[PDB]
Amino acid sequence: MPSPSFLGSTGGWLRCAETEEKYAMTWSSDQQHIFEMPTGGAAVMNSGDNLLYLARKEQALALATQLRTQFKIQDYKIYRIFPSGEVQYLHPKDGVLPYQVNKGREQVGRVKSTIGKNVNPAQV
Amino acid sequence: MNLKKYLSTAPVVATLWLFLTAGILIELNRFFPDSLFY
Amino acid sequence: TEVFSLEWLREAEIKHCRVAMLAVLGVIAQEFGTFDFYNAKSKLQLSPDLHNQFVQNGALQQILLFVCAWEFIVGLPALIESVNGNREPGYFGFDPLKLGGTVGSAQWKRMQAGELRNGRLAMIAFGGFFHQQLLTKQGIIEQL
Amino acid sequence: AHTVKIYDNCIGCTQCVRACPLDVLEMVPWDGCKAGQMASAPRTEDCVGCKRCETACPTDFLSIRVYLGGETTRSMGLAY
Amino acid sequence: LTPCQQSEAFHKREINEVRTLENRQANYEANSPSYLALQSQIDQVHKRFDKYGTLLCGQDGLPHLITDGDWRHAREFTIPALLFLYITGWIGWVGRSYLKYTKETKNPTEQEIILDVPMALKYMLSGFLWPLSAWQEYRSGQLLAKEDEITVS
Amino acid sequence: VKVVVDRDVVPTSFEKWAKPGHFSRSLAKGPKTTTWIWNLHADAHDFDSHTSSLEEVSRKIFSAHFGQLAIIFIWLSGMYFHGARFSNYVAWLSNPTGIKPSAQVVWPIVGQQILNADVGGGMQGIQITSGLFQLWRASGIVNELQLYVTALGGLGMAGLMIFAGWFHYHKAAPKLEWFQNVESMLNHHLAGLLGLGSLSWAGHQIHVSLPINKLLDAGVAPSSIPLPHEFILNRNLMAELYPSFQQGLVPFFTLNWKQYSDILTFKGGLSPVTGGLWLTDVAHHHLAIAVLFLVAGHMYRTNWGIGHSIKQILEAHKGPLTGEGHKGLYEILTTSWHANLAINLAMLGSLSIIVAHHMYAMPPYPYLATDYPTQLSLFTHHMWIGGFCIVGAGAHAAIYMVRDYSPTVNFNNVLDRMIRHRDAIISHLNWVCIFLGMHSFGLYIHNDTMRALGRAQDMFSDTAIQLQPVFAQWIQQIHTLAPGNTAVNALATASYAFGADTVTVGSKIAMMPIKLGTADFMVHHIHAFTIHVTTLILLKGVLYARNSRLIPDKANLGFRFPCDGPGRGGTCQVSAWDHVFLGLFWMYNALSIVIFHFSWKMQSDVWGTVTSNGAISHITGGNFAQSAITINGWLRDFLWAQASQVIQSYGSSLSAYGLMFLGAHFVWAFSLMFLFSGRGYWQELIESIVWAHNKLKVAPAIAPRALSITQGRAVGVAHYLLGGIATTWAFFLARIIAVG
Ligand SMILES: CC1=C(C/C=C(\C)CCC[C@H](C)CCC[C@H](C)CCCC(C)C)C(=O)c2ccccc2C1=O
Ligand code: SF4
Ligand code: SF4
Repeated sequence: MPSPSFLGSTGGWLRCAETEEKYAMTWSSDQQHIFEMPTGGAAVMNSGDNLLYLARKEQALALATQLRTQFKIQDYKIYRIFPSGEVQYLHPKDGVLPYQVNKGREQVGRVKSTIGKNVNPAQV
Repeated sequence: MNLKKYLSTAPVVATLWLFLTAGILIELNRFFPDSLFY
Repeated sequence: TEVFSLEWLREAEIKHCRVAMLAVLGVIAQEFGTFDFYNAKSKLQLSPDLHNQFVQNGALQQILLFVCAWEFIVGLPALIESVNGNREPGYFGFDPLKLGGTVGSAQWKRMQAGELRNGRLAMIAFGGFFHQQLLTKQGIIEQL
Repeated sequence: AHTVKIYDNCIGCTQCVRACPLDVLEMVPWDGCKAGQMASAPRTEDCVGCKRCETACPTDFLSIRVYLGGETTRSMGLAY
Repeated sequence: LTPCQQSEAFHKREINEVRTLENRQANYEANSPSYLALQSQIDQVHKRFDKYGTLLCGQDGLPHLITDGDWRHAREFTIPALLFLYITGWIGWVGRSYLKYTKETKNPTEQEIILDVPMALKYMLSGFLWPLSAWQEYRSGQLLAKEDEITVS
Repeated sequence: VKVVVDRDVVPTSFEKWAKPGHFSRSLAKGPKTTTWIWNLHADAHDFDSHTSSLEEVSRKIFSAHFGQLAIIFIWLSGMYFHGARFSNYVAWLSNPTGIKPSAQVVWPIVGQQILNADVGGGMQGIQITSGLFQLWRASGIVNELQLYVTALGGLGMAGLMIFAGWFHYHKAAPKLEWFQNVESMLNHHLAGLLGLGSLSWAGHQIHVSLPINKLLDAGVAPSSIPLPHEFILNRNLMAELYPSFQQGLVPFFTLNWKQYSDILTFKGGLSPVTGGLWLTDVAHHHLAIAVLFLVAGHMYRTNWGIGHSIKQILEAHKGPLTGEGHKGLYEILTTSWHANLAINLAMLGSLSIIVAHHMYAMPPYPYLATDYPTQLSLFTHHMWIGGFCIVGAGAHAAIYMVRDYSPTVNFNNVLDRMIRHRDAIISHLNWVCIFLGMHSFGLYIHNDTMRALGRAQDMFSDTAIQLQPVFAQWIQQIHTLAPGNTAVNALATASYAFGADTVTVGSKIAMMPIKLGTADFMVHHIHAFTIHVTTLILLKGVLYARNSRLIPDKANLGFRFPCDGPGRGGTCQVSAWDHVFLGLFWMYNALSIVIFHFSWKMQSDVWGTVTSNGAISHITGGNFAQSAITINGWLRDFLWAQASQVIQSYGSSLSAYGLMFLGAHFVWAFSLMFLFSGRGYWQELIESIVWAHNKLKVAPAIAPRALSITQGRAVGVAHYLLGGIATTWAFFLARIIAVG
């Protein structure tokens, strides 16, 4: 997919990036613009969705946070596993995490006092 | 009016009082020695 | 251009123009009997360098600088607001001010009649009056 | 990795996911609060533990705790 | 350890100190006014040694003293140089405490700590007889506190 | 170019002074915390952290310019006063050698009158090392009246600048349009300030030189010195002291310039009478600089259409490795007040160092080379000034990527590349630092091992012949043969530090052909090590300030922030301001080693005495021919033998330099309280004291809290530097007075 062009190397051709899981984001980009990578200088944003490679998860979420402040665009980030497993970890509900959703659940939640008592009565 | 409020600030009051305390002691070590009587 | 700054500027002009006039009418008054008469032997004992560092006049100047302080510490708040201090000379002056305005049609602004001219004439003339007599020993060139 | 434990002090003002870098926590409908939201962290395997939610956490004693646990590649935030 | 008016090893230090000062003293002309003040300075030096001789002082020339409470040496500790520190420091402290009592009320607490009306600072002179009155008011401080402290949990 | 003024914008009222923190609404409504007390002063000068209107930021910094300028004028007006009321400059004018400098007296209160150093001239006081007497003698000042008139004339200029910084603001105010005239700004700074400044002082030392040159160097009493106006009122007096003044600006138009050769020369070297550079070479020098600046001050677009401009100049420079090079740099410097400040702090900071070097190399003032305390003090003075300035350049070149850099507005692909291949720049500098460290200090470990081990240092002598007198020796030889050959119009070298075997002595050695050897290659590489590390950490703070690999959302946090938290293994001290905080420390080590090198090597081989039965005998005779190669000699013969001149001074008048010496270690180790502990423990420490404060209700309304995490480090470096300069300040001022 047409992606922004960047010069300066650094990010690409890293063995660790090849052997480790990589992140792939995308954005609508209805208009030609110019933005900045969280790890690079400046680059021109082309029309349509744009797929890039990222080596860190915080790098994958800070770019989405930066895009939301510019214009109003829904963001999609997909997180791939080492072999070839591609799972949708960002927006599995497709609803924005701060806003309220219907699909609700509780993971790792202790409902005890506040000073301590670290024992968990039930994990699920 | 407001100049007195600036005169009533913590640094101005502190420096003014410390000037008084320091000058009294400069004049003390310059004038009479402590008599001290048993 | 601003209000509160030009206030102190025009005030300082007035607060010294009367000082720059009573001093002129004081220095001339003390030397009215010794201006000429063989040029008073180059100011005679009135030469500041001849004075004994103001031995007897120093303790007097301290008293003068003390009383003059509270005099201006009355001038600082009497200017503040119109009431009390400035209001009574206010309607006093308004008695000649009314007649002066009658002579001058609608109002005849007194500050244009002679508040700035007197204020600046006293300052400039006293600045030159202090240099010609107190800031030149060797003339070199004739002064005209 | 790190162990995320949510106190009962939650007000649901979404301060977690607002502050949180990689979205560890998540807002879930709950029936025991004023605003009606509760923070929950399913993706605790990806948590790094940067402790920026305790800053935005309002309560006298914070409502979102993350006790320091083991360290893996997901919790070290390294790109290699 | 003998007193210095009888300690022959102390007066030798006075002679030796003036001897070291004399070489600096004689290089310049005494008739000059800018160096006529050195004789007044050595007069201060001379007028300083005689008072310390009365205090028991070290045989070495290093003049020691007493803090056990011995009534012959109460001047070096107990009475003067000590009690005045306590009073003067606490005249400031209990005055500050009275200002702390009047630190509340309607006008903002921050305004009444920093930007205080100068009148409270002028009232500071109130504490002529702190002792027992301050003890009463400090009792009332502990009382009205009613053990309202921090958690420490 | 247009007179666009916004007369009256901010009124003159004491209302803002009544509110502590009027400059920020965040620092006004909530002063309930001790931390607010420190935030009020930390952000007091961070003008870009208040309002964003550049028309007001430019109208808050040019105000601070005139304010600081007024402070400097109040500072200078007192120096002429102290050298007249209580000093010895007139007696020193008659007798310059036996009378030591002094311009500060003490009072009889607590026996402190021991500080009155016996300097001579009928006046006792404290010795001075500011170069005031040399500057005043080079200015032709003789009588005390000329001091008081200059001081009273300084009061007027000092007052006018206060009434100016209070004029273009509470009274007047230029618009924002008056500041984008950078083209019109360099045309008045390089021609009106630099040009007319280098010309005005040039025209002074041509008519004021003879009261110093053709009079005070002959042997006339200060009372027999004529008046400076008597030379101008009678052109024939200047004509007799210089047989070129008879013409009086007649061959100046005829282009018969050679007839002005009695004051305008290019001799070189020093004068064997005064003790410094020629009094006639500096006049011609400033004339040459003045005309060059009158030409260089006409380079940018005014309002007539001719000349270049910072715009298209940078819009034209390209380059293969640069891509879209140099373009947009105009928008970089014309929009960010900050952006100009780093290049200024960088150039001016290196400038203070370079001029410090030019001080000792060729002494420009008469009776300055022999005055060893003043010379030693002035070099290291400007040395540390430029150290602070260059680190401030890094401090703000780090500000730019965070506060005023955008991926849409201002653009240079050069700066883009500095941030695109940013991981390569520091990688290069890193390997360079390590190579220059494991060897330069590695050789120190090596040689210090060779000595304590035995016969290894003996076999190191042949290597001691290496490196030293191998490089830079031919450069000095070039300068020996530079006059006559490559300088036909110069009868002397650039300085006598170049001319071999040529020694100029005026009862005390002025300059020496600095014969390098033994360990100058060692200390120069210790310098280069501490220079590359300083440039590395500061440039790291510059280009990593925007895009960081660890935390991608770096621009959100800020510049003077603590960190992020215990995550990612530990994110701690990652701000660019911390690269400056530690950058201050490696600059500290750099300047410390440089001042050590300069100071001690001087008396080692340069500074000394002369006798007729022999030749040259240094104060410390050629010691660092061996005591510099190892670390031990730097505290066996250097840091050890100095206690005999700083402590053995209580019996004299140099007792204060021992108290400050031993007391500077106090505040330095006091910095070891903040640079090692953490706010968490200390915040648990207050609440116990606050418990005692809640027991008697003596708890202040302002809730007691610990210092900020960043403020603690700012105070820590403040004490590490203050306590880390006052010791060498007391040391440089210790021996040089005893061995003067
Ligand atoms: C001591 C300390 C503190 C506490 C620092 C404090 C409390 C600073 C105290 C300074 C003030 C100026 C002293 C109190 C004096 C009052 C202002 C009263 C003065 C009134 C007159 C004397 C003018 C930290 O916050 C800290 C943080 C991180 C690492 C180490 C440390 C650390 O070592
Ligand atoms: S930080 Fe705590 S109180 Fe705030 S929204 Fe999250 S769970 Fe609720
Ligand atoms: S532990 Fe760190 S990464 Fe996880 S939610 Fe809290 S602040 Fe965010």
